[PDB]
Amino acid sequence: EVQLVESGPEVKKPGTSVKVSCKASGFSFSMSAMQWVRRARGQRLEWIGWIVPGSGNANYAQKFQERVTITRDESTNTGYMELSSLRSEDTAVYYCAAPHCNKTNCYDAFDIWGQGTMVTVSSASTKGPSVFPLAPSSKSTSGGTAALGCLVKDYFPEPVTVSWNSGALTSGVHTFPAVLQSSGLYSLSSVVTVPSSSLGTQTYICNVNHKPSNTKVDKRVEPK
Amino acid sequence: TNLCPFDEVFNATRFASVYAWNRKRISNCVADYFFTFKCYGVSPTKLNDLCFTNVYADSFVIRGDEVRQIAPGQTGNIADYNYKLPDDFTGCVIAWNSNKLDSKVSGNYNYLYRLFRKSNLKPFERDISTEIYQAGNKPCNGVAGFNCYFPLRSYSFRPTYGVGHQPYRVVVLSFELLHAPATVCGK
Amino acid sequence: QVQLQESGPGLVKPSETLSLTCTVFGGSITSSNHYWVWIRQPPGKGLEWIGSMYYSGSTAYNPSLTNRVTISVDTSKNQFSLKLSSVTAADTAVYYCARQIGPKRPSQVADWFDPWGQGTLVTVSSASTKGPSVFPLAPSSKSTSGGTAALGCLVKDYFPEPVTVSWNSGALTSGVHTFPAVLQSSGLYSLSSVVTVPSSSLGTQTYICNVNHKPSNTKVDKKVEPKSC
Amino acid sequence: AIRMTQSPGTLSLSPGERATLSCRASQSVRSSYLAWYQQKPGQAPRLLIYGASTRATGIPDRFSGSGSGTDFILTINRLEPEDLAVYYCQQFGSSPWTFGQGTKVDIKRTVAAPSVFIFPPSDEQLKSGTASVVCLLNNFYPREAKVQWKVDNALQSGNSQESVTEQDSKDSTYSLSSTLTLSKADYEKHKVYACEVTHQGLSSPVTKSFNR
Amino acid sequence: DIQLTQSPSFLSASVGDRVTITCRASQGISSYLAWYQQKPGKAPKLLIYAASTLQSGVPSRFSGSGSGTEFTLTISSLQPEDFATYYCQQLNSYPLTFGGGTKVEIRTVAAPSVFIFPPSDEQLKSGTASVVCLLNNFYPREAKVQWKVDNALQSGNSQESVTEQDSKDSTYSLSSTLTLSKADYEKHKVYACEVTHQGLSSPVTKSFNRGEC
Repeated sequence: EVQLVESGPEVKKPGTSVKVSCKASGFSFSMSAMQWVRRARGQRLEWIGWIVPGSGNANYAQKFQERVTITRDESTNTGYMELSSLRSEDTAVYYCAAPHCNKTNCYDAFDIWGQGTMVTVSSASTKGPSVFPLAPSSKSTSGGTAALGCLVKDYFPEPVTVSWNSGALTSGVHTFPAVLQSSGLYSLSSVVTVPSSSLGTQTYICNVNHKPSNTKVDKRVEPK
Repeated sequence: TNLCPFDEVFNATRFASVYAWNRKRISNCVADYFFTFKCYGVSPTKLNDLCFTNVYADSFVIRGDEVRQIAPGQTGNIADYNYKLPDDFTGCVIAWNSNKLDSKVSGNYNYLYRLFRKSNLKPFERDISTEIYQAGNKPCNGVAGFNCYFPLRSYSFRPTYGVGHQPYRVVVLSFELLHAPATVCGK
Repeated sequence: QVQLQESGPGLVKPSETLSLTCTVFGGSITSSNHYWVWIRQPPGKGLEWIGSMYYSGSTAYNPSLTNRVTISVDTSKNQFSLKLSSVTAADTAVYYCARQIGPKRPSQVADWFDPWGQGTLVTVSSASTKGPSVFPLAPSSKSTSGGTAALGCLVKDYFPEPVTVSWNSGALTSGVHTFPAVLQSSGLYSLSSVVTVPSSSLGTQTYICNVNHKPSNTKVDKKVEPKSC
Repeated sequence: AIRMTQSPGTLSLSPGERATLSCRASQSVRSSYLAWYQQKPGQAPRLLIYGASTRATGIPDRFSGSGSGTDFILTINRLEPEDLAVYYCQQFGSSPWTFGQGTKVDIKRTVAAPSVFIFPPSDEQLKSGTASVVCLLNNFYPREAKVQWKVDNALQSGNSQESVTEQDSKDSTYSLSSTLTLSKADYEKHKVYACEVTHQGLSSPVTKSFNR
Repeated sequence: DIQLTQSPSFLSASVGDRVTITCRASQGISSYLAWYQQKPGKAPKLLIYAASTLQSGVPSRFSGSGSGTEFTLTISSLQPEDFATYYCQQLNSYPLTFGGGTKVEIRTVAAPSVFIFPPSDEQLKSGTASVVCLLNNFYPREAKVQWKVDNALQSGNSQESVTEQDSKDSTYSLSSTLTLSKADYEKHKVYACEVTHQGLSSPVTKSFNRGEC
C-alpha cells in the first residue's frame, strides 16, 4: 500500500520546537520529492517548503525560511519538518505530500498525502474536562421528539471524543466543534434527539474521552 | 625499450571525478608489474609472464564506503551510474586512502558523482552529460524544479569525516587480449 | 583532561611578525577528530576567528586576515604555532589558542571550541619596553579601632601590558582588587592593586605585593607596612 | 510571490448540476504546474487534476480541468452528494508554491427552519460556581442564523459563544449550539432566560425561554 | 559571511531573575549554534552547543533553544557569579563567526568605602607625586570623584579605573589617581577626594595633610 504516515498530535510550549515525522511505504522513497503544507483551523492551505529527491537540497517560503528545516532520512524512509521558535499562530494541521515513484519513474504531481499532524502551541498545561448533563425537559421537546446532551467543558488541549450508549446510539447525534474560551480552555457540547416516549424506559449515556489527560467519563443524562 | 607510464597514473597530483573517470591507454612498453588490492580473472604473480594487446588505466576518486562497488557484478550509485566493470572483467583494482591529498578543511567540493540516470551504465561507459534529469511527467527544459534535478553532486571531502566518507583514489587496470599483436609484456 | 598552555612575546613592533605557540597537555596533538585553532579579541571588542588546522597540514584561515596568517604544527613537540606578519595597531589583541571539534559525518554539528588557552596579550608598538616601579600604598594611621583598613601597591610607568600582581605569594586573595591599567599621557601604563584587611592585623600580619612584568624580566616583592612618623 | 485567488468562496449547488470553480494567478503559470485538490471533512487533501487538465488516478471522469496562463477552471459536470468538500488550486512551478483560499461546495437544498431547544445549567455545574445556558438550533438551512440571548429582557452580548456543525451528509442541514456563560451569583439573581432565533425558515423570530 | 546580531548589547538583572538573550543570524543555520560565557580576564567557556545541548559541567539553570534564524539563551535564576559577557557562535559555514556579545550586569544599592593614599616617600624621591583615592565595593557602577587641593577643584590631572563586577557580591571598585610634580605637590597642604554615589546621602571626603602624620 502506497502510504504516507505522519506522527501523532503534539502540544508544545511557546518558544519550543516540534519535529513532525513523515514515513513512506509502497513506493521508492529516494526517488520522491516531498513538500510540506499546513492549515490552521478553518483557514486555507499554506505552503511551507519542499525537498528534492536524493539530496538534502530544500527550498522554503520566505515566511518560514528562518525557523523551518526540512530534512529526510533515506535509510529509515522518513522525511521530517522541524519548526523552531513556536508561537500561537503556528497551531495548525501539518501535512506532507509526495509523488509516488518506482525505481526509475515518478508521478508528475503530489498524489500521496499524509493524514496530517495537529500541533498546538499554548502555555497552559493539560487539563481534563468536566462533563455536565443537558437534561431534556418540556423546553427541549417538539413534535414527539426530545433533545438531550452533554457539556464537555474546560479542557486542554484538543481533542475529545464523544459517543452515545457506547456507540449504540448514532442516529440524530450532533457533536459540535469545540470553542476556545477566554480562559484558554476548550468547551464542547454533544446532543442527540430521541423520541419523547423513550425518555422513561431508555437510558442515555455520553462517553467522553480526553486522551491527553487520560480522562474517561461516562455521564448519564436523566430527564429534568 | 619504452617503459610503461604507470608513474603518471598513480602519482598524478589531481585525480578525475568518478562520473568523468579518466583512462590512460598503455601500449608498446615494458612494465614492472594500507592498499586495497583485488584482482579478477588474472593472478598478480603471473602478470610478469603475460603479454597483452592493450592495458587500460582507469583512475578516479570515490569515498571509502563505495570502493566495494568498483568490482564485477556490483550494484549501487557508483557501479550503475558512474563506472561499471563487466561481469567477465580481467584485471586488478587498486585503492588507497587519500584523505591527506583530496580533503580540505572548508570542504573539497571539486569531486563530483552522478546521482540520477534513466538507465544503468554499460561496462566501461563514461557519461559526462549534465542534462536536467526528468523524474516526473512534465518536460524539464533545463529548469531545476520539482521532479527536475541536476544529475551531479559533490563529495565535499572534509578531513573530519569518517573513513566511509574519506576520499579514496582508485586505479583500475584492464588487461585486454584480443587479436592484434601483444605489445605490453611484463618484465 | 586536555589543557592548552600558550606562550610568546607580548610586544611586537609595527611591520614585524607576531609569533605565538600553544603546547597541548593531557592529550596528543595528532588528534583525528579535532582542529587546532587561534582566536583573538581586541581590547574591549568581540571575538574574531583566525584559523584552524588539522595535524597533518591542512588549514583554514579567515579571509579577513588576507595572506598574513600562517599556522603550523610540531607533532614531535605537541605544539602548534601562529605567525601574523606585517602587524599594525589593529592587531593588538588578546590571542587565544583553542581546540575545535571536527565533524565525523557530512552535515554533523561540530566546530565549537573547547578547551581554550589562557590568552596572551600582544601589543603592537614600537615604543621600547620599560619595567615598572612599585610604590607602597600604606594603610592610614587613623584607620579605625577594630574595623577594616585598606592598603595596596602602585605599579607605575611600565610598557607594554600586562603586569601580574599577587599578594603574599598567592596566600591573600580575599578582598583584593587589581585595577585595569590606565595609559598615562607619557605613553606608559600605570595601575594599582589594593586589598582590604582588618585593622587589628596591621601590626601582626605582613603584606607583600608580588609584581611580575614578563616583557622586562622584572619581579618586585614590595612590603606594605603602616607608615611611621 | 504568485498570488492565487479562487472564486466564489462558497458554492451551494443541487446534486446533478454542473459546478464551476475559478482559479486565477497574479502572473502566468505553466499549465503543467497547476494542480487541483479536494479536501473532504476530516480528510487529507486529495489530488484531483494536475497539469491543468489531466485527471489523477482514480478521479471520476465528471471532474474536469481547463485553462491556461492566469485563468484556470475546475468543472464538475454532474454534482454528486459525495462531492461536498473544499477545493484548492496550487501552482508549484514557481517557488513559493502558493495555494488559493479554496472554494467550499455545499449540496443544495430547500430552506429548513431550525428546531430551538434550551437547556438550563445543571446543579452539578452550579456547585462549581459557574452557569452555562445552552440554546440548540437543530437541522436548519441555510447556515445563516441569528441567536440572541435575553436575561430578564436584558440583551446579552459578549458572554455567549456559538458553534456550528459541518453540513450533514444525509439531509444537508446544519445545527448550531450557543452557550451563555454566567457566574453562579449572577445566574441566581435573575429569572427569565431566553434565546431568540432569527432564520430564513421562520416567519418571525422564535423565542425559547425558561424560568429559573 | 554569516553575521550574528546579539540583542541586547547590555542588560542588568537582579539575583533570581530570569534572563533571556537573543542571537539572530543573517541567514538560517538550522541548529548550528553555540553559546559561550566569558568572565573578566578569562577565556570564553563553552555553555551550549547544537543550539540546545548543555555542555557537561554547566549549571542546569542555563539553557538554549531556537532553530533557523533566531536563538535564545536563558538563565532561569540569575546568580552573582553569572556576571559575564555571553557570545553566540555559528558552526555551519566558514569563516567561523561570533556574535557581538551581551554583557550581563548584576543588586541592591551599596555605598562605597573611601580611602585616600598619600604619595610614598620613595616616589617623591623620583620627582613625581601620585595621590590615590579608592572607592571600594559599591553598586551601581556610576560614581563621581572630585579632587580638591587646598579646596581648589582639580581637573585634567586625574585618571580613573574601575574593576569588572565582582563574582561574589556583584560590586564595583574604582581608583582615582591624582598626578602632580614633586614641586607642585609641596606647594599645597590639604589633599582630598570628594565622593558622591547613589548609596551616599551626602558627599564623603577623605583627606590628609601633606607631611602631617
